[PDB]
Amino acid sequence: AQNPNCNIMIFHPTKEEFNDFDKYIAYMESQGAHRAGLAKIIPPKEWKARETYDNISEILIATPLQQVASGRAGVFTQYHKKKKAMTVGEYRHLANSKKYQTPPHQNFEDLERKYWKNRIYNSPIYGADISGSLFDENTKQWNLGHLGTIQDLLEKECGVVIEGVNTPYLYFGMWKTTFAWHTEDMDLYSINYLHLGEPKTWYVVPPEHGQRLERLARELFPGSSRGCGAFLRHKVALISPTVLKENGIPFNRITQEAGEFMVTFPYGYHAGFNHGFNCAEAINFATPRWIDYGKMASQCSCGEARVTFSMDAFVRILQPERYDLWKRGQD
Ligand SMILES: O=C(O)CNC(=O)C(=O)O
Ligand SMILES: [Mg+2]
Ligand code: NI
Ligand SMILES: [Zn+2]
Repeated sequence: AQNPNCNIMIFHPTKEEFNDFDKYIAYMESQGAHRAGLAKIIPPKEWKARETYDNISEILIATPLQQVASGRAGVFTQYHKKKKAMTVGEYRHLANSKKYQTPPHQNFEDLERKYWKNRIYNSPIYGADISGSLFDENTKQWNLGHLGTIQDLLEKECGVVIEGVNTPYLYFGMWKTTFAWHTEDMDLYSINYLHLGEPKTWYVVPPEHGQRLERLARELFPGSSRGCGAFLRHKVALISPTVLKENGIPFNRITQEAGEFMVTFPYGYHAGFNHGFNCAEAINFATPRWIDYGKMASQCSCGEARVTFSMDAFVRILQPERYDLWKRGQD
């Protein structure tokens, strides 16, 4: 069995290996990369996403979100307060202001210590889930707007044609912006490219151990757990590495830098934070190996999770027994 300790693997594809996306995902899996829940892919030196980032300032962040925390430094929830619209140039200036800028630090480990000590005492502002792409149309390799769609994958594997679309999303971050513990919708894969700026630190639980994280979360967030049998789908709960280690939960950590891709694998729980002003692009995707995970994915039906149009068909076809309850939670 490849990668039996479930370590995060780092890959360096050549330009020839970078041509065929599906083939390379399958290669990484042949080496056991999915056992970690997360892998890093460093593009060949010949590749670029686009020519420059000099002309992105006029992109609009229609609904910036202020992430307000409640709890204790290592075990907290966050809610998102909507703010007035602003451009990427305005948001960059805000991220660099004395109130929001990254503090002085020695190295990534010192900054990680500072994040977990101090996060709750501040409310950073995140531009999230902005439909769009920063890949040049002429970039033919690993262009996150030109991937095979999940609807086409389901149709290829199962024979059923379904409605829905699959497009990428942009994220603009600042110091302390936070992504809560979650798996993807329908336990899909994700891919994330860090286009520019400061790093992103990730934490991940191996898929084979995801239910250990779920049981700890029910203990640590007991009101939320009574409210909903899949409350991590709400994407609001944070648990620090120190608390995970105290409770024996298997996990790993890695820092992504600009120019690097990360892939999350089906049912890989992940969380993390941004180091300073940055911009990332991410999208969900599927492979044949995903179908079994889609069939078994938990679902929130309490009303909180609310998701895209295209998840309807995935539930309806893969989880017909659950469909009527889930759709009620959508309405
Ligand atoms: O970068 C972010 O804020 C969140 N991204 C992801 O959860 C992802 O790519 O799966
Ligand atoms: Mg612009
Ligand atoms: Ni994710
Ligand atoms: Zn719920």
